[PDB]
Amino acid sequence: QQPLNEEFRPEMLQGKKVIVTGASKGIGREMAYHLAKMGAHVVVTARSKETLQKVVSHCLELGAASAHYIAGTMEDMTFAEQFVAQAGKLMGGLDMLILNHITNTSLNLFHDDIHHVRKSMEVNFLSYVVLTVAALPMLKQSNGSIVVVSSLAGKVAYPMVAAYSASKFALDGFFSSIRKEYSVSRVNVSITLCVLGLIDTETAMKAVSGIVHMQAAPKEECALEIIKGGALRQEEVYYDSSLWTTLLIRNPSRKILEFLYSTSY
Amino acid sequence: QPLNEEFRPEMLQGKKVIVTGASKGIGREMAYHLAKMGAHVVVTARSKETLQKVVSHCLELGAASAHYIAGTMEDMTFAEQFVAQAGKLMGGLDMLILNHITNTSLNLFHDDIHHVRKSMEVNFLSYVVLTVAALPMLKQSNGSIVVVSSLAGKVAYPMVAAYSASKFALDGFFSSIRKEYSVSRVNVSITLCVLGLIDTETAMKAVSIVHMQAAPKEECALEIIKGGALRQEEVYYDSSLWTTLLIRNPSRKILEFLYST
Ligand SMILES: NC(=O)c1ccc[n+]([C@@H]2O[C@H](COP(=O)([O-])OP(=O)(O)OC[C@H]3O[C@@H](n4cnc5c(N)ncnc54)[C@H](OP(=O)(O)O)[C@@H]3O)[C@@H](O)[C@H]2O)c1
Ligand SMILES: NC(=O)c1ccc[n+]([C@@H]2O[C@H](COP(=O)([O-])OP(=O)(O)OC[C@H]3O[C@@H](n4cnc5c(N)ncnc54)[C@H](OP(=O)(O)O)[C@@H]3O)[C@@H](O)[C@H]2O)c1
Ligand SMILES: C[C@@H]1CN(CC2(C(N)=O)CC2)CCN1S(=O)(=O)c1ccc([C@](C)(O)C(F)(F)F)cc1
Ligand SMILES: C[C@@H]1CN(CC2(C(N)=O)CC2)CCN1S(=O)(=O)c1ccc([C@](C)(O)C(F)(F)F)cc1
Repeated sequence: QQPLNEEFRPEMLQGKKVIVTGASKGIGREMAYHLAKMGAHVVVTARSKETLQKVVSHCLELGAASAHYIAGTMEDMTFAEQFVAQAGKLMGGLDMLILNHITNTSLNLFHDDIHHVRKSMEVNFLSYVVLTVAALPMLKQSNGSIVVVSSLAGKVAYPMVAAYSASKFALDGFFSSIRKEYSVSRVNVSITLCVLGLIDTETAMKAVSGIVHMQAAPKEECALEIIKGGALRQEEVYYDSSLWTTLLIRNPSRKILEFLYSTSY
Repeated sequence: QPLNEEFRPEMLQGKKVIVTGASKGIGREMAYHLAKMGAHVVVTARSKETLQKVVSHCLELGAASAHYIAGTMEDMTFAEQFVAQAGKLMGGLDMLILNHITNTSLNLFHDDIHHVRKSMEVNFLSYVVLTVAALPMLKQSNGSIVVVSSLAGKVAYPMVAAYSASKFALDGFFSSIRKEYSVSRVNVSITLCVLGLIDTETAMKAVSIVHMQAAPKEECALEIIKGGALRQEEVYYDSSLWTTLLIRNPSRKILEFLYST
């Protein structure tokens, strides 16, 4: 996967057609906003019809070539599959598929909550694969891009986020594998996996409350960096408050081994 | 907290051990090694016929006891009840070896979604259900959980998308609760094993699409048991020394240490 060899410019997204999931609040909403500003066509999804509307309202006043919302729950794969189809039609195609939604989760020890483990895998991982399968044909059409939003909990181990973390790891294994598959079948669709540290979204802040005192990067800048990375067709993006974090969490060896086994066969 | 000493067979003598996916390949070799050590063993798989053969040989090898319960790990009710049944039979549980995986061959992903869901149910979810079910007994014995994984469960390759997803899931979930146990002072060890190619009949058929050296299943099984007995966090086992040394990711353990204090 060849990343683009040039600085990012806002106009790279002008007239592009972008789906953003989990776009009712937090990072997703900010991403939708940023795309508005850049004159993108946008389709946002989430369960809350009401919050979804307010988002769309603002995306239009910000200069969005066109903005729609479609409400529904990614718990339901039939919905997920139909959503992409409806969004495809609402826009006349697709250039970027931003997968951002996660199931409601908070900080607990794993007290055998098997149900929350399964829901996490359905919502946080399985629906992404479904959404992807649905979007590929269109993405092949426009030589487009997939952006998978993930976390530090999706690269290293933390306590209190076992199911969540299981799901984010799943995304890495799966999407990094298909990235190789696309390379060798030469499909020109790029996959960008985003690894995020603490972000000051409402949900996160309430969840870590008093349980851990640590700096949180701004959601606005965070959302912009997810887009840029997706736009320059980078394989991975890293965003945290600390540079210590964002430089250290990258795994240099794994990338070397992978390449070393590609030349071998 | 592992054990600074070397491993000896007698660390297993009379230990009550479950082994899943033990009707063939590495799973079968583990039951075999355990039996040689005088452990109490309960094995499982779908096929009762072959399970019957494993059990018979375990008794031949010196197994303290050797029984089988057949079912499908696609069924989480079975998984749950399997653990309870096995523990009641043996009188408790020392070591849960989780080894089974849904049937897998080498394919490009092809909207193949049913295979992704099943791989996650069988390769991953069922491990969480068996762990939940075994945990009370393991606490009683200060026992250990051994999770079998793969290179593809640590790095990325083509042809094993669903498979990797599930193995990556295993590392994320289990490493996370290992830290949870660490801070709740629950002394049950968790051992993740990272295996490269092993000459298991089933693996040799899925590839042989690619030629590469394969480590012996019999040895692989022992290394997996060793690491569990010793309560090591991770076990690495490939034929090539370059892999078993390069697949390691030291920065990650450094980071996890620095973000815990
Ligand atoms: N914030 C952080 O500190 C942080 C850190 C690391 C990684 N990340 C990653 O960044 C992404 C967004 O995080 P965030 O903090 O911005 O999240 P958030 O504020 O809690 O927003 C989550 C979004 O997902 C939607 N959603 C929840 N359940 C859904 C369901 N069942 N079906 C469809 N949509 C659903 C929500 O809308 P509805 O309620 O209307 O459904 C909401 O728009 C996540 O992937 C997360 O892993 C965030
Ligand atoms: N061999 C390798 O090169 C290699 C490499 C890396 C990692 N590994 C890992 O090592 C472990 C064992 O590998 P292996 O090659 O020895 O496996 P294997 O020979 O193919 O045997 C797999 C076992 O799982 C059972 N099984 C299949 N479907 C099941 C289901 N739905 N429910 C319960 N049991 C089921 C099989 O018996 P039934 O069909 O009768 O149920 C069999 O006993 C796996 O976790 C694998 O990921 C192996
Ligand atoms: C540093 C942060 C926060 N950690 C909190 C932590 C620690 N550090 O020890 C575990 C006490 C969890 C790891 N990362 S994270 O991947 O970015 C991350 C941030 C937020 C969230 C969620 C979903 O909002 C939350 F779980 F909180 F509900 C999940 C992951
Ligand atoms: C070196 C091997 C085989 N690789 C084959 C590979 C390469 N090397 O490029 C990808 C073409 C995949 C990665 N590892 S592995 O993790 O140990 C591993 C071995 C066997 C299996 C299975 C389940 O039997 C199989 F997928 F084959 F059905 C899965 C993983």
